[PDB]
Amino acid sequence: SVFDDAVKDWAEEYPQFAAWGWGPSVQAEIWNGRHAMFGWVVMCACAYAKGHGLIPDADQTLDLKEWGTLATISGKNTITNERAIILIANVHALMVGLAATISPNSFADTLLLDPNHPMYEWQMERNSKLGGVMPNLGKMGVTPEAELANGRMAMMGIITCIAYSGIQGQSMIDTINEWVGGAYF
Amino acid sequence: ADFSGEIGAANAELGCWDPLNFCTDQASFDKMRYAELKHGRVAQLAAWGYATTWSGARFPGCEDFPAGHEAVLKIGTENLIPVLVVAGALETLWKQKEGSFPGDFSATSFPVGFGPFAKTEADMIDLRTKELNNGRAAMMGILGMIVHEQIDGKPFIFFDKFEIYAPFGN
Amino acid sequence: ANFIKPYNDDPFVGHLATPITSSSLTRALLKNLPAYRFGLTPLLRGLEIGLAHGYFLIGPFAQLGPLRNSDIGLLAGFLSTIGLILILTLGLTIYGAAAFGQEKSNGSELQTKKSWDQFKGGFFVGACGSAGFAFICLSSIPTFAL
Amino acid sequence: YASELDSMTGTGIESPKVFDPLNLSDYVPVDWARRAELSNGRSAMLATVGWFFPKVFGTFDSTDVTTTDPIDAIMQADPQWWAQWILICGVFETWKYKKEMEGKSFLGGADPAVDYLKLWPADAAAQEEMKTKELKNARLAMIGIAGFAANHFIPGSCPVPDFIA
Amino acid sequence: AASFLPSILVPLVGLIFPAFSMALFFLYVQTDD
Amino acid sequence: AWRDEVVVGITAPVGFFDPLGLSKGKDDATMAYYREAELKNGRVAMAACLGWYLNAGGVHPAFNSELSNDPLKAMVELPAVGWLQFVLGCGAIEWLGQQIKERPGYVPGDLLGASYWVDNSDEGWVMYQNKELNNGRLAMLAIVGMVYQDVFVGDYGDMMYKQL
Amino acid sequence: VDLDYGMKNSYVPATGGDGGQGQFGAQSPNDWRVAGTSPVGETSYAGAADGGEEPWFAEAISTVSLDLQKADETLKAFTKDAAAFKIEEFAAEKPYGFTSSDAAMEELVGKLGYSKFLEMSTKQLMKTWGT
Amino acid sequence: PFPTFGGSTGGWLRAAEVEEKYAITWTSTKEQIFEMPTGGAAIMRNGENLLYLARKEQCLALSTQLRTFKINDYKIYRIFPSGEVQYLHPKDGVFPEKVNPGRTSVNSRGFSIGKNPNPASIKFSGITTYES
Amino acid sequence: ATKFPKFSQALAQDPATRRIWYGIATAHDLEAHDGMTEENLYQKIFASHFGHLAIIFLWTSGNLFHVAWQGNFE
Ligand code: CLA
Ligand code: CLA
Ligand code: CLA
Ligand SMILES: CC1=C(C#C/C(C)=C/C=C/C(C)=C/C=C/C=C(C)/C=C/C=C(C)/C=C/[C@@]23O[C@]2(C)C[C@@H](O)CC3(C)C)C(C)(C)C[C@H](O)C1
Ligand SMILES: CC1=C(C#C/C(C)=C/C=C/C(C)=C/C=C/C=C(C)/C=C/C=C(C)/C=C/C2=C(C)C[C@@H](O)CC2(C)C)C(C)(C)C[C@H](O)C1
Ligand SMILES: CC1=C(/C=C/C(C)=C/C=C/C(C)=C/C=C/C=C(C)/C=C/C=C(C)/C=C/C2=C(C)CCCC2(C)C)C(C)(C)CCC1
Repeated sequence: SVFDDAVKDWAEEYPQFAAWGWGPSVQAEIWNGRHAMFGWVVMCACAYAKGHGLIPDADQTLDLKEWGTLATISGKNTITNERAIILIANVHALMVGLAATISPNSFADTLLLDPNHPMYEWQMERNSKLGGVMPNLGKMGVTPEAELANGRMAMMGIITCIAYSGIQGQSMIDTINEWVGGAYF
Repeated sequence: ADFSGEIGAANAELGCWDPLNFCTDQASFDKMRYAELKHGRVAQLAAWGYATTWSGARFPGCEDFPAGHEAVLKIGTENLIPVLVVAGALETLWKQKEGSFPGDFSATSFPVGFGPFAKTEADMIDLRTKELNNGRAAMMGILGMIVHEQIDGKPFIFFDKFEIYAPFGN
Repeated sequence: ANFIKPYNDDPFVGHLATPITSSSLTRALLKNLPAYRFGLTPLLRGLEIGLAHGYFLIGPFAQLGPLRNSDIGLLAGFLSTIGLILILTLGLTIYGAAAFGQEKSNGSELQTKKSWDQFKGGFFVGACGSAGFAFICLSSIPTFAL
Repeated sequence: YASELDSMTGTGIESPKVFDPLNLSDYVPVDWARRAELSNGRSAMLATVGWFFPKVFGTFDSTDVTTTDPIDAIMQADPQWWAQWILICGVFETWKYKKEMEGKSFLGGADPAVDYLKLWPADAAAQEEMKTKELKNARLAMIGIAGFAANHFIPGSCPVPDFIA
Repeated sequence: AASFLPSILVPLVGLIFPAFSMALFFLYVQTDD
Repeated sequence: AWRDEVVVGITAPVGFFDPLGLSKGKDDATMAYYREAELKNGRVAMAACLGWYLNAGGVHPAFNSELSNDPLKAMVELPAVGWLQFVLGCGAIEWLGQQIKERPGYVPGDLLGASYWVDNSDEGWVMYQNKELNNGRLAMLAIVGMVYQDVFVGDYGDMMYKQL
Repeated sequence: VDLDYGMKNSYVPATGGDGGQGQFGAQSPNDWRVAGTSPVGETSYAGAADGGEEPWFAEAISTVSLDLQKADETLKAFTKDAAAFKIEEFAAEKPYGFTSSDAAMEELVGKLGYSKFLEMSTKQLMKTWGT
Repeated sequence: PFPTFGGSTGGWLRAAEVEEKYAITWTSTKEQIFEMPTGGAAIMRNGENLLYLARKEQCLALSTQLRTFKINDYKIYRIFPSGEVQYLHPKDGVFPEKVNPGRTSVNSRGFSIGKNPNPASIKFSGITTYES
Repeated sequence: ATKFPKFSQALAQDPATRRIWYGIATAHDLEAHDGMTEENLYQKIFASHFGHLAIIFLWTSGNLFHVAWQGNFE
């Protein structure tokens, strides 16, 4: 409940991973949050396209001959163009992420805390002063603080969307449209 | 003796590439250098001219003349004499600057020299080397072209004529 | 004339100076290879090596893969190459961890943790980019005909 | 903002003091920033001209590209061109590396890395003034190319002359 | 849809999982505590 | 002085051969260039000779033996892609050779670096080297003769020993 | 010479199933797990040999050797105790006009070298030192 | 003082330079050909001779051959990477096969092999019957 | 030990690949591990048995699940 104790216990139980910043850490909170914030954009875009019929030739399945069995969902049934396109968009993004993970710059925030990276100290310091229950105002604008606050907000939204969708028995895309006011559809 | 220092040496090792030992003393070298430069400058202009004409461009009043050496044979000699007169005059005008590299005409009546183009000594040497080298290339080039013209009619070997892209000139 | 002599004039070392092992050709080639060349930084060493290996790998996949005869065959080949590069990169990362450890000091010695990490990064960028270059090149092949 | 900025070229009449409202200097290293500023700027300076040159002054005698719209020509152009283009850029990048290692500079240093016109002043005063002009023109160009693109996709976003389109 | 699960999990179980597991074992056996 | 040290190349039929004295005033560097050129021109000639002979004989088992037996016609028939690879490949080796040349102790013409193991003190070494040079000299003249025959006389086969 | 240099190794004998460090130590003090080859102008195995222009074959450049002079010292040091026991016994057997152990050693080893001294019975020694 | 040998691919490797190395020395009265454990034939020099090997067994194997040539003055050393040297054989100057007063017994059990303890008796002890 | 076979110093201090091979195949001989008391042995064995039981039940669960989700029982 004190939070700190639980984190400590995790580190003790899984020390090797904790060393790099894995697990319940500020680093993870920041990175996972950044991804969630970015995703919201992707999900909203998908909703807009679906509603405005932008995706080309959706509701059609890729050819099992042009493409392969890798495109099969069951037997000879294949993936629809829409899902394929959405995936390719995400793959564009993932590729950028992989490059950043494997080939970091000298002034970049590395995914994991590496003692041999020049930014190790700054990262360690930033994380050391970025923990709290309430968003720290007075540090508005482009600050590490603002980033974390917004990230937590985004992650919470994801959870809420899934839950609401289930309770109302609707797709997540529908809930998004609803919360926007039905603009997308 | 050792003309390795002179501009235009083949390379650091070979130094001056004089297979037939034409050059013996500085006096001779100066003679040969002057000649090389003159032939070079003349050739550089020649290649430019041959290409322009062969490709098709003609001055006002010269739209029916032929191109290549054929021109010299067919075009009227009367319209060729101007060339000699405009060249002989230049021959007289150019004035060699004493105590300077062969081919320096800074002493000519009309303003001639490195002017604003060169500042440091090194810059001067570079420009000089480039002039010589480009001339050496053209000298070979103009020959190559004329020879092939006679051999097959294709002065450029791989294509009939050049096509220019002159936006502003349009 | 003997063209085979003890290496480094040590009659008891387990190596010999043969024409293959120690010829001007071999010495020259190996000295200027990115791996042993002088002056290259760890990143640049990796980059050159990656650029070289990525370009030739797209071929095997593109011309002999499962979807070779498909119109999207070249695209598939590219993806396959990227996958292989990822596997090789994982290997490089793991090797470094085991061989060098966790904290380093010397610096600028391909054989240290920091240098190795930089080397690995270069390889990834070069390899993936090189594969992409091959994709662009293989998209339209010149016949070099006049 | 970073203190070093106070001792660097860039501040001028329209920007008397360092312009870094969001203090990005805190994150991006000062050196890298300038190197990138010039690189993106120089490339942009060339682009601006390329955006309209083919249209205003004509195109080469070939049929590979039929459109004149800057964006459309990207796909119409033969892939072979693009490959060779990447190659030439790589060569340029290598030149900058090698020459820098020889002590020469492509960032307003004492010994020019590329001065084929031999117009680099010797006096530091003029050198400084010359560098400022380049940076300005560069910054202006980056803005311009962005503007052109904006009006191209979202019409009316920027006030662009008709011919430039 | 659950029907898509076979095509989303099998790639992970047979490729990603085994790889990471092997990597971890190597790092574990090559370390000198 | 090159003239006072050179040992390879001077053989029995004629001894030192410079009727036109084209090496009287040349320095060691120029003479080194000449020897390297001599060897390279000769070695390439030897190879060309073998190639011509095989093609003329009809043993050209490539491209389904589609290309002509006439060596000069075949070159025209070869796609440019083939020629480009040839020039570029040879160019690469030329670069490596330049590296070897720069290295201290370079003996003009030695790309294998045989200097590491043998010197010209060994008579066997000098003799074998002489054989390469002599055969190369002959090959140079031969390739020039054969081309004349194919381009002017009109034949690309042996017109000397063919009559058993 | 550090006679314990070898014994001073990282090896730790196990409880059961191990002979132990024996007489000269069970493992080298140094760890064999060093790195591989390095680019020209760089070193890898700590006090490694520079490969010069052939870094690829640097491991073939020897840096570990035996000095003949130094060899003599190691022989003497490692066999010091044996020599002591030998001379002690010689002294016990009522040496003729004995002086000092060390003195006797020098005299006895002046002749019969040192190796021969180590391989001689007290009886032979006494016969030799009769004078 | 190296014997005359032309080289082999069976010589020492990195371990000799980073972990440990060995060396044998002997004196001869004539130049003769011997076979080296690494593989091949070499000619010893008339006098002192030194040779390096990677294993003690390889060195002792050569010693056996030397004894055939009637050479019994061989000495074996172990050279560590830092340069430290250990004299190994003949350790006390006297070959091991000859009893030399002054050598103490080691690893000796004062009973027949059949008097060792039963395995079950020493269970959960960490020791073995033969060490018990 | 400080290497892979934590339960065996002998194998841990081995400079070869045997260390890895043997450590894997001597893992469940808890009685021979370094520093094993009878009490600990029994306790560890008891816990290991719980794990085996769990595996058996997970296996059975899978058969039911797959038959129900992808089968033709009805
Ligand atoms: C060992 C023999 C062998 C060979 C040659 C092949 C060949 C092939 N298999 Mg196959 N396969 C084999 C055994 C083999 N298979 C076995 C035993 C199995 C059972 C597990 C399979 C199962 C299998 C499946 C399931 C599939 C294939 C597929 C393929 C094709 C894709 C090739 C590919 O992606 O490779 C990629 C290769 C590389 C990235 C590297 C190639 C090696 C390089 C060229 C070596 C270069 C060395 C160099 C010259 C050294 C000198 C360098 C110096 C000069 C500088 C190809 C025709 C696929 C296909 O479409 O079938 C046609 C496919 O889906 N294979
Ligand atoms: C459950 C495990 C599993 C799965 C899902 C696959 C899946 C596949 N295999 Mg395969 N394979 C496996 C196990 C598996 N394999 C094993 C155990 C062996 C050894 C016997 C092989 C040997 C084998 C061969 C020899 C070949 C395949 C090929 C293929 C592909 C053919 C379908 C296709 O469209 O190709 C067309 C390919 C594409 C459309 C590209 C898809 C995108 C790639 C896969 C992205 C990979 C990135 C990945 C995340 C990197 C891994 C990172 C690492 C940390 C794990 C397909 C992706 C063929 C192929 O083309 O390989 C790619 C082929 O030649 N396999
Ligand atoms: C690539 C051509 C080439 C080159 C560069 C050389 C160079 C050399 N030769 Mg040589 N040689 C050649 C071809 C060549 N040779 C051929 C084909 C033969 C066979 C006849 C010989 C036979 C020969 C003998 C027997 C001897 C030499 C020797 C020498 C060296 C000293 C003589 C000298 O300085 O010559 C200078 C030569 C040149 C600078 C180049 C040659 C001049 C060119 C080829 C002009 C072309 C003339 C020719 C008629 C062209 C028509 C050929 C064909 C159409 C008929 C020198 C390194 C001597 C030697 O080794 O002493 C150490 C020596 O004793 N040569
Ligand atoms: C029980 C317990 C406690 C507890 C607890 C609690 C409450 C734990 C709960 C933790 C919780 C609930 C954590 C949520 C995470 C959500 C995440 C990470 C979302 C990631 C989302 C990401 C990375 C977004 C990805 C995508 O953008 C990508 C990738 C592609 C786009 O197409 C689409 C989207 C946008 C989806 C105490 C009381 C605290 C201490 C006690 O001791 C132990
Ligand atoms: C776009 C594209 C393609 C392409 C493509 C493109 C542009 C390919 C480019 C190919 C290119 C530049 C190949 C370049 C080759 C250059 C060579 C050998 C140079 C050798 C230099 C030497 C020996 C120097 C010797 C020396 C001399 C004597 C003087 C000394 O003092 C010092 C010294 C200087 C050292 C393909 C071909 C891949 C097909 C695809 O489908 C589409
Ligand atoms: C046999 C032999 C040989 C060899 C050969 C070979 C082996 C080859 C190879 C080759 C190769 C193997 C090559 C490669 C190439 C590569 C390339 C050419 C690449 C490129 C790339 C680029 C250019 C770029 C890219 C990029 C990047 C970097 C990233 C970003 C993106 C981009 C795309 C920009 C020789 C002839 C010598 C001689 C004889 C022997």
